Amino acid sequence: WQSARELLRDWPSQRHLADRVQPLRMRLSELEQRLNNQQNAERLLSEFCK
Amino acid sequence: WQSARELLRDWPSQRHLADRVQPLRMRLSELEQRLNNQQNAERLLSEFCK
Amino acid sequence: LIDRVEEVREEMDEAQEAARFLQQHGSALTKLEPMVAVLQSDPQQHEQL
Repeated sequence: WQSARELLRDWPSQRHLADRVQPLRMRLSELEQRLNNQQNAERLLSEFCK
Repeated sequence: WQSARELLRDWPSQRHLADRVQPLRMRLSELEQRLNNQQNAERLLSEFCK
Repeated sequence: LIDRVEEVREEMDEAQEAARFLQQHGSALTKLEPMVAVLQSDPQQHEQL
């Protein structure tokens, strides 16, 4: 009874967050492209400093 | 009974989506700077092109 | 130095596992939700009750 209740408590949350995989895919793609640009700017900054 | 069941089905989702606030604040701050830079670039382009 | 790509990837792992679990047990969970209350009453325990 308690385990069934706990499953029926978690399952709605699992269904609610499962649809976010695509929004997360576009979010990570933009964020990783942004991190590549951050790394490039840090490298070019450190290169010119000397 | 059906409305109480529907309400207890909404409660899991209501908490999970209410937790989305802080991640969106950082997204809003970043996106706001992007618009500022877009307008600066558009303005500077228009003034030089004139 | 945000380093949030890892957090977004952990959110993806949890969300893809939630989607995979939904495909694996959705039929079992949907068939369980209309009669969950029966689990509180076991055949021998009904006499002791």
